[PDB]
Amino acid sequence: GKTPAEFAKLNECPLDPGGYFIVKGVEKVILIQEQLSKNRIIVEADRKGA
Amino acid sequence: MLLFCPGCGNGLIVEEGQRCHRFSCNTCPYVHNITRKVTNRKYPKLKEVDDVLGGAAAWENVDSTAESCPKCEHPRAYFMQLQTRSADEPMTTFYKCCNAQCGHRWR
Amino acid sequence: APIPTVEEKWRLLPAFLKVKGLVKQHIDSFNYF
Amino acid sequence: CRPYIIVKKQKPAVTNKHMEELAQGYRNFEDFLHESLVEYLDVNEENDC
Amino acid sequence: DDPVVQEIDVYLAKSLAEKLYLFQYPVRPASMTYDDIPHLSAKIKPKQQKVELEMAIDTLNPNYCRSKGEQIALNVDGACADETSTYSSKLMDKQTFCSSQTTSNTSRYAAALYRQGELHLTPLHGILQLRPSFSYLDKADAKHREREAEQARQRRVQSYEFLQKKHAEEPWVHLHYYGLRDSRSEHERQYLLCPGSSGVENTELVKSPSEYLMMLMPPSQEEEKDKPVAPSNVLSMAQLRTLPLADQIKILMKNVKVMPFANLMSLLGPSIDSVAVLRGIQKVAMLVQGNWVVKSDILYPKDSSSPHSGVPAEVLCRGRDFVMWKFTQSRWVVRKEVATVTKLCAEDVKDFLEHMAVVRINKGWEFILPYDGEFIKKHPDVVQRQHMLWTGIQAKLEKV
Ligand SMILES: [Zn+2]
Repeated sequence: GKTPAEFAKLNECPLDPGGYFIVKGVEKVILIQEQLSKNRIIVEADRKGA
Repeated sequence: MLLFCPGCGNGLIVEEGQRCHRFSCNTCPYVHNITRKVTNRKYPKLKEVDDVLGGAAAWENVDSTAESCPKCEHPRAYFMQLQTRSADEPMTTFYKCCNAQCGHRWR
Repeated sequence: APIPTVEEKWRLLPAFLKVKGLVKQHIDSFNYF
Repeated sequence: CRPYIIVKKQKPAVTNKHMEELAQGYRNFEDFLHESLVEYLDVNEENDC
Repeated sequence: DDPVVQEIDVYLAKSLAEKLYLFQYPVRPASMTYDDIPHLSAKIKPKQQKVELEMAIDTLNPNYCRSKGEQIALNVDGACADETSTYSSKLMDKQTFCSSQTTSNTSRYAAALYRQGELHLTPLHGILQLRPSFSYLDKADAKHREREAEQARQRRVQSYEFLQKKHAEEPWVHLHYYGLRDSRSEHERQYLLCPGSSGVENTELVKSPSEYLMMLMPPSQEEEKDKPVAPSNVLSMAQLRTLPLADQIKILMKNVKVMPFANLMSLLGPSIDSVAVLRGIQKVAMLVQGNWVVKSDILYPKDSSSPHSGVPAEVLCRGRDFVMWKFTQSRWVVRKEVATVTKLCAEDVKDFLEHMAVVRINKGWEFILPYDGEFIKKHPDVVQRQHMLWTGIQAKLEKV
């Protein structure tokens, strides 16, 4: 909620995207993961073809 | 095709223990002795007969008429047809020519 | 006949970007948490 | 998800008057959502569109 | 689509509301009914409704394998005990059925009896599903086996034998039976037809469709944890009932900067008094060239500062009032250099011009929207009020 005028006092860039953490001085980003849905019927052909 | 006992609702079996065979359950004493015909089956299964006549087997199948190729037409390939899978599916035909060093054979 | 074209459809995109869109997923998820 | 403009009987739901209103500031995006002018679509649902 | 035929009426019979049951046999074709075979015994429990129905079986008929039946009876019943036997003879004389409940609540199901020109409805007391039971094999197995030979936290609630014991608590009830062939069935059938006048205006069913939709789609949230202060933009086209009209005008003039009078009655709608809104408007706007513009202080509260990425400064509305007075004095302001008069940075001047003016090439800035017939609305008095109020504000502003 700060305006750029106040951003200037904190030594931050108004254009900065944010959304990361600062831990011991380094900026860390928790990336988006990807995975299959649960509770779904899957029909699959075995390595033997069954 | 399958039958179920009306008395208890289970698959029945055929057995003989008297003058005539009978359709019988096994958890309830229901018996229905068979006395007429039925006209349907489970469609049995035996594998691909390919080389039982391979090569030049019994020459009783010599035939006269044959088709011809659209390109070359030397005197040696009389006609043929065969079948695909089972009782109630279509029957395929291929027309194949062979002298040497190619891979021609039509469908 | 030429079906008439809404020339300003694209103006919806800046409107959408004002509340959602870029980098807002991380912040919304953390806020909910 | 993705937003799309709804179409009925070969005319888009949105109209130049809505765009003029949005430019002037009378309405915002969520107004388009509530008046059934646009809607989100998921991968599974847009299989049927 | 006009009506064609058979505008049949419907009536509700409460005679058997707690007395009707619906049995069904998933394993039996509907063409093979049970009425032919005599029934012998039945049991029921009132709570957790379940039944045990005992069915006689023909033995004289040839399809009964007598040898197999004797073997089964020997396997299940004592060789010569016969004191408490599942069957009286040395062959099975009966087979048993057991019931399974389908759904806990049956309020939305009803049994309808058709009749010429009329339908008679009745609520069901329950629905049950009947299957043949194979427990005699278990009894035979048990007989074969008997012939062969600071406590921790309780978790007995979830155990099956708990429920078995709880069901066993309920005492059994024995029932008499009458088949469909008995005239007793037809006699009892009379109770479905509820008596009364054919045409009656029901006292209930007063809810209009809006109330019905409200009733069967209850609001998702009974009470919200926060109040809609709405400092930022919110749903606008819906005139929120919780939002008083004065604040409606406030937020609307905060969103759109300059706006003629007509669009106000266009947006609020004709339901609101057109005279009362004048009050809010004069608290929140003034006629430049016959069109309202929002105060500077509404956009610039006294506790704020220049938010734009140019030069921070103390909140100075006076520049906005100055350019606004210039717009009142002339149709369009040629002065690029308003900064020379009011001493802000050029970017602030351009921002101030942006809200209410548009650029014309080599011709300065022009008021964004044109003049109007301000006298059509019969308030020249408020026009004069604004006029000498602006005379006073100009006198104040002339100090700098
Ligand atoms: Zn059986």
